[PDB]
Amino acid sequence: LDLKGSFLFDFEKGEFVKNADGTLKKCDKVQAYKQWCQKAILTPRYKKAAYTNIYGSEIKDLIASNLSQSAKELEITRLIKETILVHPYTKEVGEFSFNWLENSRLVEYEFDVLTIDDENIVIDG
Amino acid sequence: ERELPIPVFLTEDEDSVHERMLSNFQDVSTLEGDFIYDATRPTAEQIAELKQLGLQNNLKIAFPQTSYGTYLEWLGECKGVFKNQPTKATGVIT
Amino acid sequence: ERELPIPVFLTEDEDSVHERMLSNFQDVSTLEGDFIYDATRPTAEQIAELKQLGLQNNLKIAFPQTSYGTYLEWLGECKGVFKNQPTKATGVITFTGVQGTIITKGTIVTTIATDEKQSIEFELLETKTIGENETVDIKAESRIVGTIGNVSKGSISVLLGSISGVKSITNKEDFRGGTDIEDEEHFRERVLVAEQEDKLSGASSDYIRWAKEVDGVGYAYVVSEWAGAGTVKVLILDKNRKAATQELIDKVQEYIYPLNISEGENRDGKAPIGALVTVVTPDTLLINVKASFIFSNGFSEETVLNNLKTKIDKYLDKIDLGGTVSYNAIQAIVGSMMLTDEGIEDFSNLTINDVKENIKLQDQVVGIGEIVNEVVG
Amino acid sequence: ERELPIPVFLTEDEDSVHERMLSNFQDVSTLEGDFIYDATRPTAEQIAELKQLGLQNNLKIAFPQTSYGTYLEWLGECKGVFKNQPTKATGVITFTGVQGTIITKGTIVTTIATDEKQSIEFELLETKTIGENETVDIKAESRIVGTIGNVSKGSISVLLGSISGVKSITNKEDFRGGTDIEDEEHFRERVLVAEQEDKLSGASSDYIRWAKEVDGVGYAYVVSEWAGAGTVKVLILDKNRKAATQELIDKVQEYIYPLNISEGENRDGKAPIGALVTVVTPDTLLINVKASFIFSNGFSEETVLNNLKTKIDKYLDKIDLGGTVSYNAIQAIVGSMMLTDEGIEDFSNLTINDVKENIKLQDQVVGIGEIVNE
Amino acid sequence: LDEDMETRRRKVIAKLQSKYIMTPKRMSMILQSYTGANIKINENISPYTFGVELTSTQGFPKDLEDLYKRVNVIKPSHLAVSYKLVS
Repeated sequence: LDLKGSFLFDFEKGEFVKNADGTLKKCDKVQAYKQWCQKAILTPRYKKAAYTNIYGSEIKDLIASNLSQSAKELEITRLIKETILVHPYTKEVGEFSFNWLENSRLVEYEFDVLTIDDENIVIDG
Repeated sequence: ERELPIPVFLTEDEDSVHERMLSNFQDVSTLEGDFIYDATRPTAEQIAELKQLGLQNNLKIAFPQTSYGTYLEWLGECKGVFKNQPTKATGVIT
Repeated sequence: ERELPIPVFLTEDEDSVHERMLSNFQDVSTLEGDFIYDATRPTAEQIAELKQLGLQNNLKIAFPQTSYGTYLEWLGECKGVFKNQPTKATGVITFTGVQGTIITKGTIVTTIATDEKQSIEFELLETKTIGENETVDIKAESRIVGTIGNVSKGSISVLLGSISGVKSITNKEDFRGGTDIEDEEHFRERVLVAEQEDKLSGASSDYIRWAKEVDGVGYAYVVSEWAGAGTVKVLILDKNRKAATQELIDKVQEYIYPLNISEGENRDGKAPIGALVTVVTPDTLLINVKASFIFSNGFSEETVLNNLKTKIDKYLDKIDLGGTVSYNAIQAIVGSMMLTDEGIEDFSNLTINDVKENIKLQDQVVGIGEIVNEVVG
Repeated sequence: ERELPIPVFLTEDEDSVHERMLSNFQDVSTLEGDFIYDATRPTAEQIAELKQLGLQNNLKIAFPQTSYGTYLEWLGECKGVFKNQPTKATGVITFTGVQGTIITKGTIVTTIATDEKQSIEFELLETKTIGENETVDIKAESRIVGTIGNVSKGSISVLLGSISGVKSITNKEDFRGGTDIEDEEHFRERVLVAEQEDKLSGASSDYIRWAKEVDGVGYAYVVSEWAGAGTVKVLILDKNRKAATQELIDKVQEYIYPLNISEGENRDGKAPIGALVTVVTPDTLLINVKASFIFSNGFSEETVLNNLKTKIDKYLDKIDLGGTVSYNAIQAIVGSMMLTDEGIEDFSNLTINDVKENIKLQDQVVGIGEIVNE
Repeated sequence: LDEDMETRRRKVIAKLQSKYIMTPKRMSMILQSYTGANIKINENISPYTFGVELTSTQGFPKDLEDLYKRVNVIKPSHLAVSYKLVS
């Protein structure tokens, strides 16, 4: 497998975190994967020409859709789930939740599961 | 054969391209092993390679002084020159 | 690093040990969970763990091919090779505040500790007072060895305590004194590189080999007892036959015969004890060509002469140290442009440094001088 | 080879381990056939076995004195020693056949396969056509590196594959080279020699080493500072430890410190720059031993005396230049021949230069004297 | 066995390290390792001699001849040697 690490990028500030040395702050494989996941979610699909069709999501386009609330909930689940699962490190994403806190303004949760989160059987002959 | 005296700016070194690449940065480590150095070096490699292999070779094959293939034959054609063709050997069997 | 072959005995399976242990029993049951099994199995398991871990690790640390850490260092000390040590970041910090304020040596100022990053501690190497000007600069050093530190220009901004009257502490320029512990594999390479059998006396051949080892040394020559007392001159030409630059000379000098040894130091260069060495480069003779050049219609005199200068210099590049300048061939170099009509309409009084014969170099290389049109009245 | 004197506690007996095992018990039968004895004996067996096979062998392979495999090679590497590799045998095949018949390089020609020997194959190293006399000499190698290649002459008369025109082929010469891998025994001494030898450069030992590198130099001795600072002397002897020939001195002179000079080649000798090395032959003071030797069976007295001459000759190397020749040491060499059963059963009345006294060299090298049976 | 273990260690370490160029750095540490006391090689002014200067806080015994034996054995054959001992 041998996934590799990457460099931090504070999405709050929209800038790379760099040490006092001036070198960019490296970080772990798992940290890099979490960094990647948020970026892929925020990248719309088919539009940013640098990436292929695999990368990116389509959540923004769903806003203009005329589908009902429940239909939009399933589409959110499908879109987020499809976008994340392309990464090798993903094991499973699910347990989605939704809260239409206002009449038409939504908050939703979902839980991601890594490859390392798997449970291993203990036996040998 | 004749050599085409290409201008220097059309034959920049990779490192010179890379050095000019790093000139813009001001408050980030531009040392080797850094993101800035490591990420920009392949660009300098391709830019220099395209400049040399792309433009100079493209310019070279344009002129007959530095053409080799069908491009040379086309250039020879334009001024009426045609490459001589092979022929069969011949003789007598007793 | 090299993989470690292991003896078959040291890699025995746990069950194989236990099976041999239970081989002698034939009257009493040896089922798992039986009393005989209880007595014997922990011994067999403990043997396998100790045999596979404790003994194999001991074998690994034995040789420098696979040793590490302190163990690899001592094998370096067997053949007298030491790994490099780290250093503390060193630099200067600017201080601003009340003039009456005084800043003492040993004061601690750090970087901005955060959730992401911890603060890097630095110590002042000097005691100063702000009495004259509001601004003062104090030399400082990182309290921790290694490339940790070597911070950016404005990184140092934190004082652990609080000194009265100080208005702002800011580093002015990035620190540079830091360097990390040498890599184990690099040091392991150094341990294994130092395995030369002979050719270590410091003869002319040895010195030439040592000079050639330093990069940029195209050719090297040795003079034995040029100043007596076993002194050795090392005349070097660069890769392109040219005189070695001063930096290259210092590198070759320092490589073979260091000159910056302090009181508590001794030369580590390839030069053995008592063999005095000095690195030299020959003198580049300049060939100033003089002739009454006549140029063609409307052409640039400077352009033609520069082209002739390039042509002659290319020929001069072929000459070696102590070579012979061919004046008569140089006539045709000037006359080459006449045949091709490259500017020169005619020339006369062709001389090289006001000489009309082949010049022989002696401890000298030859370079292009100044092309001078006589313009004789 | 050298043996490693392991401590006793690192080589406890199994029973001693077992006996110490049973010491703890106080109120239970510790006899054989009991649970305590029967259950504990395998533990003692493994503990002793691990102690011997594990630790001692592990410790043994660490040192070159008791290493055998890649561990020995690694140890030899650390001090610059490398095991010699095998090589192919080589030689010439005299072909025979119709002139103009073509034979290619790389063709497989073998010896005569037999019941007790397979077709020892060889590979032609040259492409050539049969010459004017219906013959051509082609060099060939052994396909298998090692002594198998070094076959005798006339053995290679077999060509593999259907090629006509060639009438016959043969190897006029027993092939040479064909080195196999260097043995452990040879490699161990080279590693041991490198480990023990200081292997400096510029010191007197290196001067002796360079002198002995020159052929014909049996023994060499070096005097530092013979004529003050910068001055070195070399004192060489022939294989018989007699006065070295002047040509040998000239050879060693040119090897280490040529008197002729050149601007490029100052001296280009093995000695450092700044040295002032002199090469001569020393004063050979013979020390002729005479004893009432009594000789054993299965040995020749003259051969035994020559062996004793070689042994004492080795002792003269141990004797320093200008050193003291010890009668007691010579007793050791003579008696050791008896303890080694090397053709001497008894000896007596030993007198070195007809005196039972230790002799002091006056800044000379002792030369090997004549051994006399009294 | 009867010799001091530290003396045996110092002899061994110096013995092993004698396998490269006799540069002033290597020669200093070899002699320093054998003696255990700090040593500075002077690179004496005389044409073909090298100076040795030793320093130890604890001092030395009255016998140090074997150090000179090794130095004679270890030095380049064409160079003389001088010594001075400091507490």
